[PDB]
Amino acid sequence: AECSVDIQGNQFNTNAITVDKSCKQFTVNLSHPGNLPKNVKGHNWVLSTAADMQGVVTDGMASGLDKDYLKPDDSRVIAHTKLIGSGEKDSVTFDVSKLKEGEQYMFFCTFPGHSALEKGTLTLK
Ligand SMILES: [Cu+2]
Ligand SMILES: [Cu+2]
Ligand SMILES: [Cu+2]
Repeated sequence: AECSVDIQGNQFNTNAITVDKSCKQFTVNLSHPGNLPKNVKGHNWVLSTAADMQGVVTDGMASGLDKDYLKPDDSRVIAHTKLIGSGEKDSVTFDVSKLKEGEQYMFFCTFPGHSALEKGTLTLK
C-alpha cells in the first residue's frame, strides 16, 4: 500500500487521511499555496489525538512564531512539519508504531486561527 500523502491548503485539500496499517512509516508532504511569508501567514501540519488537539493548538498559539507555534517539548504532538511560507514545502516522516487502530487522531495547522478550517481526521486502517 502507499505510505505517503500530499497536503496543501486551497482549508486543507483533504479533511481525512487514512494510513494503511501495513505501513511501517508514513510521510506527509505539505506545500504552501499562497504568496505570503510564514510570519504573515504560515502553515504547518500537526498530528495529535483528538482529545489533545485543543491543548496543542491553544498552547501553540501562546508559544508564538519563534517556536513555530508549538509549545516546546509538547509530548502531545505525535508528528509535525515545520511552519512554512510562500514557495516553501516541508515533509514529515513518522513511525506508524505511534498510531493505533481504533484511536481517533486529528491533524491541523497551529498558526493562529487556522485550525478552525485547517483540520481533519487521521485514521489507521
Ligand atoms: Cu505498501
Ligand atoms: Cu508497504
Ligand atoms: Cu495554516
